[PDB]
Amino acid sequence: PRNKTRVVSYRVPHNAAVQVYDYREKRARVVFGPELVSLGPEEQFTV
Amino acid sequence: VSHQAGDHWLIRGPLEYVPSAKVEVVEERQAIPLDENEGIYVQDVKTGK
Repeated sequence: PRNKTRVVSYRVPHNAAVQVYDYREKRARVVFGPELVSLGPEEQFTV
Repeated sequence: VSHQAGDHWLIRGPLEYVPSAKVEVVEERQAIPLDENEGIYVQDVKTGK
């Protein structure tokens, strides 16, 4: 079971992109390539 | 500070309290924690708003 208190992170694959929206800072971001994407308290992944 | 009979007031925060013989403790009351997007609805019963 996932420890809900730990920062949620996703390892983005090579030649892929992830879209995240910060529902509190109101800032949109798309992360390309191999990178570790971590979500702030109110950020959410686009599914 | 002065209060009329039947007045309510709130005391808060880091303190010691012993109720004066003229005072009734009505309830224990506690803060509600809320992040920058979270909220509550409150009714001000004196005005109704």
